[PDB]
Amino acid sequence: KVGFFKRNRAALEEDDEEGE
Repeated sequence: KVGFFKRNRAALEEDDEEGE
């Protein structure tokens, strides 16, 4: 559960898809 939260910080939440 709540894995996405970690999969994000995996690269420093580099997935700033929404942070764009």
